[PDB]
Amino acid sequence: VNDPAKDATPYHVEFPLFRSANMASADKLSTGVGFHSFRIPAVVRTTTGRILAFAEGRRHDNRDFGDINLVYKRTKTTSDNGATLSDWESLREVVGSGDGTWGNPTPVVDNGTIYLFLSWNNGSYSQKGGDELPDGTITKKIDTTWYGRRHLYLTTSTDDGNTWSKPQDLTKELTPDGWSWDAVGPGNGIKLSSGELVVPAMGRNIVGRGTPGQRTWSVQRLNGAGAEGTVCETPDGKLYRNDRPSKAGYRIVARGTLSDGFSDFASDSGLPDPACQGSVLKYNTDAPPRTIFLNSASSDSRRQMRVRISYDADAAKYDYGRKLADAPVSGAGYEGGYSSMTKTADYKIGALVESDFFNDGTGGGSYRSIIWRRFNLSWILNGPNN
Ligand SMILES: O=C(O)[C@@]1(O)C[C@H](O)[C@@H](O)[C@H]([C@H](O)[C@H](O)CO)O1
Repeated sequence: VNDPAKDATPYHVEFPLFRSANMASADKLSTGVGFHSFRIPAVVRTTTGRILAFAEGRRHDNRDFGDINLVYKRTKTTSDNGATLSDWESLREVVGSGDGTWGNPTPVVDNGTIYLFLSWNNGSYSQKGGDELPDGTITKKIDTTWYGRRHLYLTTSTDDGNTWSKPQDLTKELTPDGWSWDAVGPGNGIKLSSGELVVPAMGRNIVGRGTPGQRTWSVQRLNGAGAEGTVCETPDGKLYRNDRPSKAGYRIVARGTLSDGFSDFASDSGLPDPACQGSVLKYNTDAPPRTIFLNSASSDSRRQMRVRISYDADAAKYDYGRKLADAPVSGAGYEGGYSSMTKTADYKIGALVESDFFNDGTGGGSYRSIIWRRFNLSWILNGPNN
């Protein structure tokens, strides 16, 4: 495929944006509250061009449960595109009430309004149960009760991310009755060419019909979908789910529409995955249309981050793409894990990528940071193995 973007000089910048407690400029809230680790990134460019970057602020250690607040940064202006560290505001909080887990940021932009879907659980519960919290208490396993299940929340901003509504619990509307575990995203939702909002979630899409300023939400159930899904519209106008598999190996993919539903999910042997979240992005709709995909391109490691382009109408096949390790960051740990992508207003891919200092190996004390990257399509296309 002829691609004019290759003619641009390759461009890339990369730096830590969410700095764990061990780092020189560790990110803290204005209250003084700091965080051991930041995980689970989500990023969107708003219709103003401002960029909003979200994460889980994991207060005491790197684990998925306990006291976790939903934190964020915005770019200082609507036209800086997050190009340098000095272009980013200080850390802020969307929600951090109680001692429970607020997480799984999954934003979608609708004119303007930013809708941020979130998962929540009580601070005494964890996915497996039996985990020891910092105060000594042993968690109960997430269950099907109102009190012990994973909830689904929506918080909305109508001032370019400056302020956020009190999160609304939409579990009874948008999560099947009798579920225990749940997840939304994490990463992002999308707005279709036809106007609907589609937010990927465990076993389902959350679908916003209506119009901007008057959205109505419902569930499209997807048998065989992952817990952590991604969605985009492909050049043929259909929907594409590319989800984390339940076991390490390969991404699982399904295609469909809002009106007629989805195919079954199948392993995509072109996209190895170690059972980790990934991210997908519709980059552009005219010649040549491109879908971007980002994950760890390995069946056993999260440290093989690879960004790729598909030109196919159904995103069937991707190029080799480029290893993010070709432009490594120093002093922010070993990069790899969950990721999120947006298209900036200056026509770059903006990506957030997890990084792990590994100071406590695989244990809970290992500090986690999140790296911000900008690169043009040329950078991907001019990679050594592409
Ligand atoms: O680093 C991970 O893999 C993680 O643990 C991080 C997330 O906070 C957690 O919600 C998610 C979940 O455990 C799996 O999707 C299995 O349902 O995975």
